[PDB]
Amino acid sequence: PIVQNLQGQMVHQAISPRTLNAWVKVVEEKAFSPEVIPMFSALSEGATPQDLNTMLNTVGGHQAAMQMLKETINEEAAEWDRLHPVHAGPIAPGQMREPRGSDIAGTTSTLQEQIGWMTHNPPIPVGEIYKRWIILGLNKIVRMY
Amino acid sequence: MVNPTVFFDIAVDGEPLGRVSFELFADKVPKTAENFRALSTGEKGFGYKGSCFHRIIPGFMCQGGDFTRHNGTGGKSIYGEKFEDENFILKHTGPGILSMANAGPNTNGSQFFICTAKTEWLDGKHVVFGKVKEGMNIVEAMERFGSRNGKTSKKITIADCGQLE
Repeated sequence: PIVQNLQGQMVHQAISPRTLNAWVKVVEEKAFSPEVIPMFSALSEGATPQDLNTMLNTVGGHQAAMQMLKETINEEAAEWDRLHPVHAGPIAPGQMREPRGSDIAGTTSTLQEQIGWMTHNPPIPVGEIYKRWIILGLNKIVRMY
Repeated sequence: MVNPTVFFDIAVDGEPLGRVSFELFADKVPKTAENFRALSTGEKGFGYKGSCFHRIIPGFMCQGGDFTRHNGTGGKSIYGEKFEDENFILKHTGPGILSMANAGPNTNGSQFFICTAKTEWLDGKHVVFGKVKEGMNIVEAMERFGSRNGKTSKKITIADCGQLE
């Protein structure tokens, strides 16, 4: 997440390994059932796209479902682009780009950039947007199994 | 001569500011120089004349060329739509550098920017295809109507443009 450090400023705190292990456990025992969704949301509060991807890639052994979730995310990422045309121009020092779907998904965006979009007045909540795409994919695979 | 020269007659809220002229390096980037040249003469029936500089950032660059949507999310080339990054042989070496304002790799339409500084981090991302021949003082005058996000405080337009000699 992005937390206040020991010095009060907004920083990237990584994700807790035990919270990751807790997620892995939930999916290992319960599998992708309706119960796994409230859990994921609860364990991903404040998470960056990178943190959300860490949670997904730690799921060691649910291949067909993970491919289904990935496609759903990629669809939502493609929808974002279609609904969000980019303003041409060079980016100046100090600021950054408009995030594309691939950026919100963390595939073409650094943690530094995601933190930048999140820590903005008023922000591009790339963590909360991506999480919504993941929750929709979860609902899909949660009704498949 | 191989490289063509074009001019812009800049106006501020209708009032004439002055003329900027450009040399286009058709010897290095012919397809990109040609696009800009033809859009300056208006020989295709459309182009820069009457269009505005919608994004001006002091110390960075002046951006224009969006004659369709006027807001950064438009413009089109003389090739129909968006054409490839021709090459990145030339660099953003200082003020006066004329370069293509794209929205990613191979998204060249009509939008361009004139650097008001050395913008080295733009090398390999934006195609350099010309430089101000005369009127850098007009560009410096233009950037005084800019702002931190690019929003211009006054309507900065290309009152007239064409090819010289």
